[PDB]
Amino acid sequence: GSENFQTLLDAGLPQKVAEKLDEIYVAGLVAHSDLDERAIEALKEFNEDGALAVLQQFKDSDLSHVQNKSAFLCGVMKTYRQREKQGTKVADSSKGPDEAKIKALLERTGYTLDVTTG
Repeated sequence: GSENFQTLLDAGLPQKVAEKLDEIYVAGLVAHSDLDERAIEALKEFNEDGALAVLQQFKDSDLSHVQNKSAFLCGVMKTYRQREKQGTKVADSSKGPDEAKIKALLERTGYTLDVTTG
């Protein structure tokens, strides 16, 4: 991993967040200090899902010649909340399809003259 794994654990944030953050600091996706104190502060008070949401998109952001990764990260945190609570803006984003598998239910059969069986 990277040295920045352990700061997160001590800054207030759970392991389950840092486990999904270390990857970013190893992929070549950041320059270790690609963020600023202001982007840290808005990344102390989150819930369990919160940071995971923000870290996800950030791994797939258009970063190739960004000048300020902090602006990007302090952006995405202010949209995902729309699927979390009534505490954000109407911003755009593109997640959570249609579609839903059964996976918990079962079928039936009843051979009789009244039923469209095979």
